[PDB]
Amino acid sequence: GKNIQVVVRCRPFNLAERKASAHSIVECDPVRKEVSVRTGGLADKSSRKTYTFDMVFGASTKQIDVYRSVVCPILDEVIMGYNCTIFAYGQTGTGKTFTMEGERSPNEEYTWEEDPLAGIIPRTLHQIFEKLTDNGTEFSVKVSLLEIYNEELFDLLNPSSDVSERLQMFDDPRNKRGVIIKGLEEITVHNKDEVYQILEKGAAKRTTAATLMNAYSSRSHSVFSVTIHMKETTIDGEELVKIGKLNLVDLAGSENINQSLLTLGRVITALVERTPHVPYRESKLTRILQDSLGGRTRTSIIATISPASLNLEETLSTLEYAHRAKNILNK
Ligand SMILES: Nc1ncnc2c1ncn2[C@@H]1O[C@H](COP(=O)(O)OP(=O)(O)O)[C@@H](O)[C@H]1O
Ligand SMILES: CCOC(=O)C1=C(C)NC(=S)N[C@H]1c1cccc(O)c1
Ligand SMILES: [Mg+2]
Repeated sequence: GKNIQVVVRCRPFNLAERKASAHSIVECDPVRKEVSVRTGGLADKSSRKTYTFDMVFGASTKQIDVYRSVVCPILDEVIMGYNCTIFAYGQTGTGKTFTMEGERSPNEEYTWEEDPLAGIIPRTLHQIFEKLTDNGTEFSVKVSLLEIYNEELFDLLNPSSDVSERLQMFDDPRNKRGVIIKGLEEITVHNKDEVYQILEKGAAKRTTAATLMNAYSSRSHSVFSVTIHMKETTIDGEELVKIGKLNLVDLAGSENINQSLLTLGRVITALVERTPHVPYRESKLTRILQDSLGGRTRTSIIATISPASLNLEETLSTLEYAHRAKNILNK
């Protein structure tokens, strides 16, 4: 029906890299949707590997650029009453969290609503209220933040429990491409002015998780879901009741223990090789997101890479992985 769309985003060099006068081994050509990597040698003469994707974003790409080109189109589909998922995949330190969540500009220069460093999640929540409050639509927004570490599930938005309490997952007797996560809390976001504090609470609880679990920020998978219940009444009088859900997934670092990460790779292989048996059941992540992998959910993957020569091997691994994913078909 529809191939999973894959986009690549290369981050810029940081301070420590700039001062060292580092030479980028990555060249991005958005118009041609290609990414080229210097696999050995220098700029005078050398070999390179090139890959074509659905979209390519170089180091000069700002958060708003990513939102306008990839997220906006997807959010519109969600608002039409469909389900969508966006994965962030890549080596630790390449920008998965920066892309999915973003961060705050230093010294309280901007409000969260205007911060140029804000990522996909905050921009999406803000825009949902902007677009639906604008037109004549009755709506409700609910969010949840589920995280997976060592194949255990945690609810990062429940203010009544601590990160030591794991959640139980069961098969949904009703629908077969889904599961039931007992205890997972869904928080109602009444208005745009309740967004930041809800996101902050999740961030604070995540800090306690990092203290209890080793390399939590690198080894955990985060699934932020936003569900929108709408009752739209056209200027003529017809009412259209629809429900849309968007899953924003920040995957564990791909650098080479993580059953969900290993299984995701195996699921993709089975899907692209057209193998009858797809191992969805082998991990919590793939059971939870089964409909996003060869299912009926519109899925996109943002593969993040580094431009530093020090990360050549992992950069190539990420590109090869992302290129293969382009052949997965959903409906
Ligand atoms: N596109 C980008 N533009 C500017 N800085 C970035 C970008 N991507 C990542 N960074 C910076 O690079 C570092 C890597 O961040 P992070 O998002 O945490 O990576 P990851 O989640 O993949 O481990 C951070 O200090 C972040 O601010
Ligand atoms: C305490 C600092 O928090 C953050 O930067 C963010 C949090 C909690 N949660 C998400 S999803 N993204 C970050 C965020 C939220 C709003 C505006 C921004 O520019 C960055
Ligand atoms: Mg991260």
